[PDB]
Amino acid sequence: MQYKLILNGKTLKGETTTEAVDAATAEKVFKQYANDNGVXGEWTYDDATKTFTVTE
Repeated sequence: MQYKLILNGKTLKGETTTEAVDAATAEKVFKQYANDNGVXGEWTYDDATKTFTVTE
């Protein structure tokens, strides 16, 4: 359903959400968006809060 992405990058701080019924799909969306926004970073999965966190 609603997945969260937390972007904690040295030049990019922010958060966004996506409608995905699969964690891999949500990861794909977040990974694409992050990568296109110049973020590689350390990826952690906070599954309890349905959140992918990028620490750059």
